[PDB]
Amino acid sequence: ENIQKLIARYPLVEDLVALKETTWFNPGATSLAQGLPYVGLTEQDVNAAHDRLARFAPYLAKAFPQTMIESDVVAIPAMQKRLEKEYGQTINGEMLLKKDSHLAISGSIKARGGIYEVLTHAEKLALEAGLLTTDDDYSVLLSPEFKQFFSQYSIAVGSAGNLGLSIGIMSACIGFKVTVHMSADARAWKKAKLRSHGVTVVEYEDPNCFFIDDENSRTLFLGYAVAGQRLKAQFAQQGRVVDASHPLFVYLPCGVGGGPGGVAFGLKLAFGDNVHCFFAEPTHSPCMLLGVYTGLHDAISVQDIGIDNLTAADGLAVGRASGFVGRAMERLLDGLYTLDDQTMYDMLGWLAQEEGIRLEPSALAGMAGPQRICASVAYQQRHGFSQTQLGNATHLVWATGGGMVPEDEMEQYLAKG
Ligand code: NA
Repeated sequence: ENIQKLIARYPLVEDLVALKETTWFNPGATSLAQGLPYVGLTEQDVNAAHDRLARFAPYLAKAFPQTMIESDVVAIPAMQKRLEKEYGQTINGEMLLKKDSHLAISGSIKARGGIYEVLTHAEKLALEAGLLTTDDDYSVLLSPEFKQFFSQYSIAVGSAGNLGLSIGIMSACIGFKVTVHMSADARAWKKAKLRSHGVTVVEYEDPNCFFIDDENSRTLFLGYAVAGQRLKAQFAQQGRVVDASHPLFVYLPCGVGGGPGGVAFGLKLAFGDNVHCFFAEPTHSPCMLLGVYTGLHDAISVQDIGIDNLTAADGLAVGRASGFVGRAMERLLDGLYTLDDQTMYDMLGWLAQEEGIRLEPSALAGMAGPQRICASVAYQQRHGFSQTQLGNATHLVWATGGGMVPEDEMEQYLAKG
């Protein structure tokens, strides 16, 4: 029992070990200009990513008719009032739902990171082999010659969820030999989804092979960051203002960190210091909260302090942070908070009731954020927020999965609240 030593210098570590619903507002959070140099990336890197996906748009158009891999944004005012009732706290401003749960390919946030990793790797090779240029129409990549080119290479991932689902599906559509290693206890539908695209799912109980790696890959991060500029266009189309007078609070589910980090960077680049991002994690897997708060990042894990890392949020069940995401983005995060499985399960049902939207438990992490921001007068005083500014604010909950989850599984999720 050497975890008691850390609990001395870091008071909040007591609540995390006790599985207490914690809400930590970052005192060392700052403007874009001051946060930027730590990120390791720049706007141009995102501009490249935007124009990468612009080049693959003709390819993806034909490949998956369901397609730009982008989700709608919708106001969820009935859900707002329901949260106000159940938990008490008033929610000032409009609440919006980002439905990355309904993205093409993998019905999840990974559709941004996963696909982009695959496409960028596939592009790189094609350019290096002298079979393609950046001025070519990327529909060429569907040809039998290019399928044969890609079959020469291979991709591999260890994931029982949306990472292996996204990489798996996209890698196969390109032409790669794809292999997703998985536990046999994983749900059969995901194995079936993968194998219908020609993926080799290996079940348990090399210079040619590219491994994904969510802990370090900047490519994934930059792929997520493409969401920022797209959201700005949606907001412009809907006559929605993001300003000092109209602040934008964003609530992002967090697993290892890549997803919400990349999105938060891209949003920061898009909307400046009037965007205010937050990470949401399960009480049983608070790795990014634990890593940022202590400053130990990837050095410390949730298992070390005695937390089991077991939770209904399968996508968020990550015991150790990415590390670089913590050091890179911490300054651009206004706060981090936890919520227990029952809170996710209950909100998941109320969202279905009030809005007719069905998500997986992990997606409901951001939903708790709004009332926790509105409750804290410490946070509002710390960031110089007036009461009128709060009233004209936009609270954007970021849903990260649900669209492809079959009925049987969704019926399982709904029977808990
Ligand atoms: Na986590």
